[PDB]
Amino acid sequence: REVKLLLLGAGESGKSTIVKQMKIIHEAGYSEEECKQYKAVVYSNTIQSIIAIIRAMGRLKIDFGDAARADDARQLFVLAGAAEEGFMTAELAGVIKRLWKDSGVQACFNRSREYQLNDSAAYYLNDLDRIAQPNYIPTQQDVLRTRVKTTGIVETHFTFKDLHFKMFDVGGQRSERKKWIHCFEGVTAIIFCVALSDYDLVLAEDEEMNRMHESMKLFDSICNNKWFTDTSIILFLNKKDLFEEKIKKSPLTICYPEYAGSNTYEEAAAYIQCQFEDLNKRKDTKEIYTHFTCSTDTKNVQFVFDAVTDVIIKN
Ligand SMILES: Nc1nc2c(ncn2[C@@H]2O[C@H](COP(=O)(O)OP(=O)(O)OP(O)(O)=S)[C@@H](O)[C@H]2O)c(=O)[nH]1
Ligand SMILES: [Mg+2]
Repeated sequence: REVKLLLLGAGESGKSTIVKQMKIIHEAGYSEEECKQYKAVVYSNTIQSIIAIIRAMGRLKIDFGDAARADDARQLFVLAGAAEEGFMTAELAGVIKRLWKDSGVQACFNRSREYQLNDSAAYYLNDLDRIAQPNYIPTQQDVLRTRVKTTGIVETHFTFKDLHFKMFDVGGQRSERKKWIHCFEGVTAIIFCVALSDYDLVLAEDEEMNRMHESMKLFDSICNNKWFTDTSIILFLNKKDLFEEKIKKSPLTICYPEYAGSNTYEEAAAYIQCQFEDLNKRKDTKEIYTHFTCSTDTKNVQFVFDAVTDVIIKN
């Protein structure tokens, strides 16, 4: 049969990454020609990230560790143009490498909640040696890690357990929220994504607004929307990996001042689950099927999607 899945959630919550996983898990994964297409995206994400860290150092008044980096930073901008076209010269690679290793660069990297930085920055920057290689071809994980804002409506098709899925993805930034209603017809289930690690961040499109509060407002409106009464609500509390590392050092009280639990994964995670599940105004009549995920982890997504499928089949 025909199963219509709609991916919803604020910006950078992991929706497009789940879409990519369906291809890796239910199809062949990305072909060589397809991976080479993402080469420019990986290079562009890497360059953007190091530049965002360097922009930040000036704004925050953080000095380089070794004075010599000033020359590397200057050379960065000179050579950056190539990376956008899909080229990574040894010279530019070396420049980014030394900058990334610098103590002040790292100090600023560790204050990223104070500015805007891609989640994949470290992933690409720590793997710079591999991605800068001659004839580099993006791996499945590199593809999964890429970031490109979704404007418009993306539709994907795949067969799974005898069902023909038609998955829809739309942009979550505020400018894109208006396009959501175009997707509202015949939805079998909604997979609402939430970036767990967004609790200490603020909106790219607004400094005054905490990203998790924004996500709760969206969920509240989607979960309780009459149009969606007979649609299954599946909640993916995503980026559980980043959340696991982040909860150790950044207080959850930044997001929920009344949080009284410890700075540990299990306690904090269940607290957030309840915060969202409690927005359901009809607990007795409507169920929310919550799952903790790491969208970039194929094994995790596979087992979770498999469980999600059976729930769609049964209920
Ligand atoms: N480490 C980590 N990063 C993740 C996870 N799921 C998604 N990402 C990353 O976060 C970035 C944003 O995810 P993406 O899938 O683009 O979000 P989106 O909801 O589609 O964002 P938009 O199109 O509305 S602006 C990407 O670099 C992607 O790799 C996860 O669980 N762990
Ligand atoms: Mg997207």
